[PDB]
Amino acid sequence: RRGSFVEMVDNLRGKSGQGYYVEMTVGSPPQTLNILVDTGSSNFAVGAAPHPFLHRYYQRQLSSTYRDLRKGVYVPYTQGAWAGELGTDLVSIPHGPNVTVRANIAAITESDKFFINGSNWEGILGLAYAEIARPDDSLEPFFDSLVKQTHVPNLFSLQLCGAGGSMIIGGIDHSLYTGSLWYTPIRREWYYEVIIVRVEINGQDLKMDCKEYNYDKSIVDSGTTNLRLPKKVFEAAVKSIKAASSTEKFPDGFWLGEQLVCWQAGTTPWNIFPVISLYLMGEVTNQSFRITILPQQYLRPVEDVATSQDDCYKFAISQSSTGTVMGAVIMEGFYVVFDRARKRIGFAVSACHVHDEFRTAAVEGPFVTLDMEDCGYN
Amino acid sequence: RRGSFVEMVDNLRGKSGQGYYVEMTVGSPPQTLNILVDTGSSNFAVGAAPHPFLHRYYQRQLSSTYRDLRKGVYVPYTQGAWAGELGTDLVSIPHGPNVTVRANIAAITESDKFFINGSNWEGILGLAYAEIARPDDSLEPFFDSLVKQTHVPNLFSLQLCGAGGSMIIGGIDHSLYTGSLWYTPIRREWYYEVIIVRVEINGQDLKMDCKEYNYDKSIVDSGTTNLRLPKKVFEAAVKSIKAASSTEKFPDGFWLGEQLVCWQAGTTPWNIFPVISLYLMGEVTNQSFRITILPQQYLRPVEDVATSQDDCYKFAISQSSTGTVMGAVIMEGFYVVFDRARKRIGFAVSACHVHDEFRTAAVEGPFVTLDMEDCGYN
Ligand SMILES: CCCC[C@H](N)[C@H](Cc1ccsc1)NC(=O)c1cc(NC[C@H]2C[C@@H]2C)nc(N(C)S(C)(=O)=O)c1
Ligand SMILES: CCCC[C@H](N)[C@H](Cc1ccsc1)NC(=O)c1cc(NC[C@H]2C[C@@H]2C)nc(N(C)S(C)(=O)=O)c1
Repeated sequence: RRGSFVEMVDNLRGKSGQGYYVEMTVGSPPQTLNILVDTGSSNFAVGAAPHPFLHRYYQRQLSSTYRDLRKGVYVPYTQGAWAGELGTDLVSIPHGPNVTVRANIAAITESDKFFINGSNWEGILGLAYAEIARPDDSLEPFFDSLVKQTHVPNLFSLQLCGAGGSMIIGGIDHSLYTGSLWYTPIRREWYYEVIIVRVEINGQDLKMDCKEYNYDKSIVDSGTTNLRLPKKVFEAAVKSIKAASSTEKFPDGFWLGEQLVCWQAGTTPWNIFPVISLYLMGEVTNQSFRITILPQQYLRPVEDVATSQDDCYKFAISQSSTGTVMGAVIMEGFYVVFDRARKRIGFAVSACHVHDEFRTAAVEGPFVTLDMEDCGYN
Repeated sequence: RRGSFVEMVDNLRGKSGQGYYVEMTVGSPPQTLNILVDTGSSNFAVGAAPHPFLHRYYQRQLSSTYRDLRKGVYVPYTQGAWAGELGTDLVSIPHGPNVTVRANIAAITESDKFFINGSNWEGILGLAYAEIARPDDSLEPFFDSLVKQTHVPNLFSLQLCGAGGSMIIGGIDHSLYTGSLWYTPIRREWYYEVIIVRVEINGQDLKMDCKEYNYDKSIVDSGTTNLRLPKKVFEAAVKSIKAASSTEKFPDGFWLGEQLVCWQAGTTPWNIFPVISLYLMGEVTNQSFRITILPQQYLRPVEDVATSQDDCYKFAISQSSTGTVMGAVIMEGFYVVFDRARKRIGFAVSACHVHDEFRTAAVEGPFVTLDMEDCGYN
């Protein structure tokens, strides 16, 4: 019992619906806040004024090391947006690397549908690249500052445990996964973009041109709840899923995420729902691998109706007009390694993923897939 | 409710008999250890090999940032000694300042009567000056490294709570004391040396030449349990204390610290013991102030004989042949500010000191004391 990165294990709290967060200490004297881990954006920002949904916030006048950049910043997401003021300050991650850096920080002064009631986080850590940072790519993202200012290796890994988790910074911890790690190339450094080459529902190929799977783009986003799919792919996926779970019928609104379906405590018939496999481009020509998720991943729990014996679920696969988004529900079945140094993302079966005695999430390979380059949108 | 240094409040654990300690994280990846706060020495050192009394230790091969200085180091104390190897590594204090520095660190490989069974600490943080560091004054002490490498103000304060406490680094927290802070000059920067100019037992002057009080030297040491006094002063003090507590008699060994005396749970007659006042040189010519401690300070508790209703106490004033040592039992009644920047030490009544409904520890002034300069040993 030891593990070199042991102190970083279990440093995350939260859920797929409201977000996973890590503690970060900013300023001097110390001001610790809960920050959302978001690989789908690139700005580090913290609530800096009272808000109905915030238990605490960043108080710049109390930080002797805060430096005002005299520049406003506005960041819109798929869900919500906020306005703030830019500056820099000292930042450390108590349960992360043993270093302290001066990073850019956006003080959130106003917001619309950004903070989530009961989520317990007051800020957001955009872990993606400079290309998508606001106001522009000149605002160095936090991780870039970390790598340039310290000896911390240019890599971090995430293990999101559904119904906390771990964010290993600078390395990987072997106790967080089983089996082998399979890597897919980071196609371009802006979002953590990847390429999906095949999709199966219970082993059955969806039979869509792979270009549709990445139409526009496909990204790995810890800061988005669902597995979002382009319109045409969503429709085909839902039709196949319905056909594979015909043992029981559900309203159309369920598949659209507008209706919830509940079962008596501990009675959900996981067996009636199919597994979904996403094949990703590998690191060798014409070679791919696949990650398989269970209904325990794409059917997410929602607070009991009346604190009784009722497990309510929302279909966590939804439509998108901006490409595929492999969100938290997808990541919850695996240990995901964001190997920025080698421009690749690794996947391995998570040591904490939710499963049963009949099926488990899986990462298998290799498979033979030709013309994978053509799958990408230009 | 806020307090700028609020995150540092309550960052200490421990007791006067075994020591007060703070968490410190060393190396990369993070290795957190419990470290003894010692203002009576100047070396930062941590157990680096298994030991019967250690729950954990520093593993250098696991730290990528460790740098070997290829130099041995030996440090003897009044109580115990250890041998080790010098090097440097990254060091942060989780509940201290929001910075990380590269400091000298001694890896303890062998020791004799140093570590204390059940103390829960695995290292020691020497907070005194370079002059008394080992091997010599060229080995920069931790706090000096902190001040030179960061913007942290050159000052720290201690509130030791007897039967944890707080170590505020870079400032003072007003919630830790009541009344005013009175300062005494740091005579010379090696140990935290001060000058005692008068001593009273229940308001009665001990009537000894003040040179005897600082014969050799007088220091403030958070890493020593008792109030240690030069032989002649100890003898006079004990004689006066005995006379002032004549309502009940105790064996000679008690006053020598060789015998313990116990009372039924919650029955100790604190009222029969006198208060002790130490007058310290002030910051203005011919002006002094005094700190007064209660028997609750100089009579320290010792683990119940058989986990029952018996409060056992050991007389915490003892003899010394190396000058006066104002140890933890003395500090426990006050908030002590080690103002290195202004070469002075402040004292204020602690918001946590142990007292009763009849008496309280006190810090009062000013008083008129002539020829205080002559009190110091040359
Ligand atoms: C331009 C793209 C921005 C992508 C960033 N990842 C941004 C970060 C953010 C903003 C507000 S909370 C988190 N995320 C979202 O916009 C975002 C957050 C969440 N659900 C809340 C997420 C915390 C839990 C993981 N859900 C969605 N969906 C559309 S969903 C229901 O999953 O189909 C989108
Ligand atoms: C050359 C002077 C060195 C002074 C350093 N402060 C050094 C640090 C240290 C070493 C081993 S444990 C702590 N302290 C001691 O030598 C030391 C530690 C403790 N008791 C244990 C102390 C932790 C509790 C406060 N007691 C004493 N006394 C003689 S006593 C019973 O109070 O009369 C001395």
